[PDB]
Amino acid sequence: MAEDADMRNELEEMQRRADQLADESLESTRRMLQLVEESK
Amino acid sequence: NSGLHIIIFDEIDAICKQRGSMAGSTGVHDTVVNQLLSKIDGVEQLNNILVIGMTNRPDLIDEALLRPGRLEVKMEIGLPDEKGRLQILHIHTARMRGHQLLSADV
Repeated sequence: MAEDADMRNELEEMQRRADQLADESLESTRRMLQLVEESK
Repeated sequence: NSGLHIIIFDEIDAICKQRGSMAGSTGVHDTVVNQLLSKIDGVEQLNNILVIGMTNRPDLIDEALLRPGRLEVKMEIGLPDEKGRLQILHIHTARMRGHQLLSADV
């Protein structure tokens, strides 16, 4: 019979999710809370 | 008033081929030719380029890429004759004869 030679492939990526800024925001906010508590 | 820009392709029949002849390329081998054609001679005008191509299978290349205006000067580089051989043998032994490293018999 006729056996297919094989195949070849193509690719199409997608955006990544770093989600790393929120960590810096959370650290900053905790510092906010610490200073706010001390001031009182 | 701009200068000349030279682009030296090589084995130009590895990417450029008759459109529709090849199958199973996933399409990447049929838009490259379109891009190249549209870029060499398009709606905008370019007047400061020079494209050189060299290949061993002249007849496989696309027909739409060889009309005058894109690749005009076509040349064949064939084997030499007796005078050609006498010339070619006289370029590669120039240094030896210079410093007397070549005997007087040859």
